[PDB]
Amino acid sequence: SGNGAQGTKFRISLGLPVGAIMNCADNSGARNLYIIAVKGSGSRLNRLPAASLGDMVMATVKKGKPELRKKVMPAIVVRQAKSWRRRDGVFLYFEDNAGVIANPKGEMKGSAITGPVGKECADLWPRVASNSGVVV
Amino acid sequence: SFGGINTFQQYNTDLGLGHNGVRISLNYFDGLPDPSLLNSLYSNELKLIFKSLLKRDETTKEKALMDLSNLISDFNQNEYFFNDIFLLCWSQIYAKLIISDYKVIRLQSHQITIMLVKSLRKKISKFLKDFIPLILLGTCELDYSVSKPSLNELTECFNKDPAKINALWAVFQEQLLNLVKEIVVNENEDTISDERYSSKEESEFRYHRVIASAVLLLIKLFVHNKDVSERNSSSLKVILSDESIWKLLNLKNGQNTNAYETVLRLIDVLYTRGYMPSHKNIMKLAVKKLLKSLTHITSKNILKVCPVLPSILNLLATLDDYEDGTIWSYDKSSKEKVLKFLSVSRTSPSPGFFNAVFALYSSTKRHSFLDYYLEWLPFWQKSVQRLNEKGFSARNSAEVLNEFWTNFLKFAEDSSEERVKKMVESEIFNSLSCGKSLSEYTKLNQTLSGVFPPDKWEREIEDYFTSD
Amino acid sequence: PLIEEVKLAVQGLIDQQMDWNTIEKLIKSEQKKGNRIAQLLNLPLNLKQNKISVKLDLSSNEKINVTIDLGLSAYANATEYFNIKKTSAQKQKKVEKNVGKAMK
Amino acid sequence: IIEPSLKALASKYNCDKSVCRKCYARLPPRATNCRKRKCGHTNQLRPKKKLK
Amino acid sequence: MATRTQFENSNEIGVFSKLTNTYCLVAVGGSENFYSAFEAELGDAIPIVHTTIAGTRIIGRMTAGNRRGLLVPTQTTDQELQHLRNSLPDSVKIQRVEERLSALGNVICCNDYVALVHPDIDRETEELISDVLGVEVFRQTISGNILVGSYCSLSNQGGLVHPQTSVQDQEELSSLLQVPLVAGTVNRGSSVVGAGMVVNDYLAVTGLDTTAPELSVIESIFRLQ
RNA sequence: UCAUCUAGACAGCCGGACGGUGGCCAUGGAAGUCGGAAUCCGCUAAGGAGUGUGUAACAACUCACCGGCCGAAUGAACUAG
RNA sequence: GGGCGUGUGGCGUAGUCGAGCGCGCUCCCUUAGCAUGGGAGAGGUCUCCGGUUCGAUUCCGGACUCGUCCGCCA
Ligand SMILES: [Mg+2]
Ligand SMILES: [Zn+2]
Repeated sequence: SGNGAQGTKFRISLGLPVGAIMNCADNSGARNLYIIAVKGSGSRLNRLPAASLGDMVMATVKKGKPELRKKVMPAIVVRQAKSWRRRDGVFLYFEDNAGVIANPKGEMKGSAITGPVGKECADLWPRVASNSGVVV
Repeated sequence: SFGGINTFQQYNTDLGLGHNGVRISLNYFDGLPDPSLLNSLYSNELKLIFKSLLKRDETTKEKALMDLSNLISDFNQNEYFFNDIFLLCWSQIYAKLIISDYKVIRLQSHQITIMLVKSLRKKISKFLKDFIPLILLGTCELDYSVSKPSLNELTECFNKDPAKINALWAVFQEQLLNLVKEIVVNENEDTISDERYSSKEESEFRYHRVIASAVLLLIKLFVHNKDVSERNSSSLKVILSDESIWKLLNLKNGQNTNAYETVLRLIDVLYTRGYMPSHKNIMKLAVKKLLKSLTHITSKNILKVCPVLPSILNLLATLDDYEDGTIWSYDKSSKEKVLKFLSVSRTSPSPGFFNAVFALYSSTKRHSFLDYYLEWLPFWQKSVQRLNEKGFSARNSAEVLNEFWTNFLKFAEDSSEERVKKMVESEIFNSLSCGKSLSEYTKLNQTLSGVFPPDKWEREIEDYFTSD
Repeated sequence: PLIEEVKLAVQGLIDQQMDWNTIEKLIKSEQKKGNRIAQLLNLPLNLKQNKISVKLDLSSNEKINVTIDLGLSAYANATEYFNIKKTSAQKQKKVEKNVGKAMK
Repeated sequence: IIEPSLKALASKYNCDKSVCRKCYARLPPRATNCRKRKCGHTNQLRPKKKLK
Repeated sequence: MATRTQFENSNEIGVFSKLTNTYCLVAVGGSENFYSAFEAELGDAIPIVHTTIAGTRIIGRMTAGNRRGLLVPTQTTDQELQHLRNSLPDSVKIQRVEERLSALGNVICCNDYVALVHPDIDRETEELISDVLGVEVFRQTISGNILVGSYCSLSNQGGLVHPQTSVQDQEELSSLLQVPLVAGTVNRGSSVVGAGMVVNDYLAVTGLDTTAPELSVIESIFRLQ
């Protein structure tokens, strides 16, 4: 995350390392996002920088519209599909990995989100919560 | 702590609103408190409050006002703090604050001054001349939220005596006029608001809101003081002559017609007083601008400008009476403007519009402004047709139709011609017959009590039953 | 002396930590209201290099525009203009020494 | 602005010092040698750089 | 007034607050300036409730409010529901909604008289809105934007809609809602106007980066003067 | 190696630190103090045709010189263990 | 990476400290074609920026750019 964080986030189990391809949930014309970096990740020998729900990543559009391909852009993870624990102790997970496109300040490139988003992401990014249909 | 000298000000020797040796002015650039006086303040706390008020950001200004208010609220402990020096400085800053874009700043400033007057009563006498006009300007501000609380507080300050409030208008009337002059003549949109931080618009919007308040104040001053015209004629002339008051009469652009309405009231009040008749140039300038306004109303803005239209026509009727329709004579194309205005206005009817139209006709008929048959009737007929088609779809339609009938019926009476009589009957029948549910709205039926002899209406009912 | 009065006025406005554009607007308003000290000034102010410019009558109706440093006295600015005069003369003498051998 | 006398009193402790050219030590204004061992008590001193 | 406010830096006030004529709701994790704006402008006549909806600071997008009633999602806990029942006046009705879309502020754009909803809501939820809020309902999209609550700001006097909206859609929605509508932007050009600001009959609260022409458009369309 | 020294030295306080003369050139000015040369008398206990700050030029302040207090060694440059 | 040199008009290219020609084409005239030729055109921040000079392409310093040459291990 980093700059555009609205508050802090509890540790969510990391599910999306570098090289992961997730679905592109918004209506910006991109089909999938390919994660090349995680904002705020630490440094360890041989350890891959991994992303969780609500994290801001750097991503490229591998499949989609040609004006979105072949460049790096920030993205926000909204669906994780690797099970994580909340402080009320429910273990929950979606069925796919999904993110949306944003600028470095966090406002969405698109306008609407298809499918659910996590509340740990909706609380942390208000534009995602603004364009989100259902928040769970 | 505070450094620098206002050397330029010393040469000028104009105190603007102030009468206590400190210039008090609305413009951002000047009238700022002198550095030396600021140092003289009794406590450090007060000085910091003043620096914050000077800073541009609103959150900072508001926080300082909140602090000042708290200090005033605890008056007994802090009475030493508020001295003549504080009052002189406050007076200079208060003027700038009341013109502030943010309502909270405006409201708090007004509340604070009133508290000072209540707490320091009889010691603010020297400063009453500076403070009172500004307080009143706030009580006559278009926004209800700023004005109503301010007035209530003022009344409370004077122990709920109506006489005292009225007295204030009388006692400081010369000063109140000076404030109006300063806003209208001395100031310009640029002077009031900084160009760097504002657009060409907004700066205009702000000036207009402030000037509207000045006009409202002027109207109030005139009503309160009977002899104001005679005593302050020279000052009144300069304020009236300037086009700034008149520039407000533009309906092409602008958020509200409330400001425009205020100007109309002023013209009417001046006519009632006879100042407008007395001074021809002011009257002509006002009249020409009013005529121009008629052109401004257009199909695109008809919905927005509809409430103000009954008022515009009523003023015109009163003006026409002066000088035997002299007002139309001033402009060569005035008749054309009126005709155009009527055509645009008829399409959308607002409550009271028809009465105004009839009033205009009544004033004009003696001098034959509009041809009764060639010109006026077409206007009337088209109007009823329009009314019926969108009928009674809207709410108050019942009232609007009722009005048309009462007015048209009067117009028809002064005809003595068959076509007019024929039109009346045919239109009436059409209006009732296509109708909507005229009978069903009892009020509508009551208001539209009748249009013809009783027996004939019965014969028509007879035909409906007799019909195939 | 009147230049020193204008300098003291502008420096007093500067020492209030007032914004430069608001100072220029204050100069324009006082010129409109007929203050002599304001009307002696030219409005594109070089406060970034601590320099003002002032109108002086050529005959004791034509006016000349002269730049005055705020950090030096008026007499010291006059000595700087004299110094720029004196440096120009030496270059002219160097040109006169140049002319014969150059044109040959 | 502080006050002229109070600016003088604060600048007596903050600005009216000398700086050793070798080890950057803040020194008395009338000093002749640095008081530090690491520069070898050198006499290469300069005035502390003022504003204005 | 359109009052300049931030939620700890956030210029979106409709996300973190829900303002009606009768009550106000604000998030629990708020700054002193953010609370002081609603406390000064609203006064003591109108209750301000510090609330959490479904464990989230976002409350404006989670709930849809009216002077007659308040709608909350299924995930709202019993402690939050009881706290809202105690803090709110007896006039308003609070009822949980069991519906898949579950973010009622995004789904529903509503005022005192007439409401716009997401087209794909369930019929039981539509009847629940019509019962609790006492409000007639239309299923419509604003130029293809299904999130009418996020992309419209609505009051009794007027409405602000999305800037990239077809004009034909503007008179259609204006005739359907019986209020005048203006296409405009908030928060230095942000498209999400309903998330950008909250409004009622006499107050509008917006972000600090909302510019002066935008604020003038707000006060003009909502008649706050 | 030079100088000063109970006929009062070096630090520290306090007082004076003057006239011919605004010496001669040169500059729009420069009067001790932008520079070029000379650099002398008077009164002296003592005071430079000036050590700096210093002003457009002045004015003003301080110096190196002499004096009251102090009463005895001290200052500069250099050399090497 | 370093060394060594280099840089002129729209293109090519000449210059001792006192920017010129050709070409392209700007125009006009010329002509039985298998269409030429004549006369007048414009054109540079001399790679750039400083300094010396009285003036530097012309001298010099820096930077830029291009071309060359030489370079790692087992
Ligand atoms: Mg490795
Ligand atoms: Zn040292």
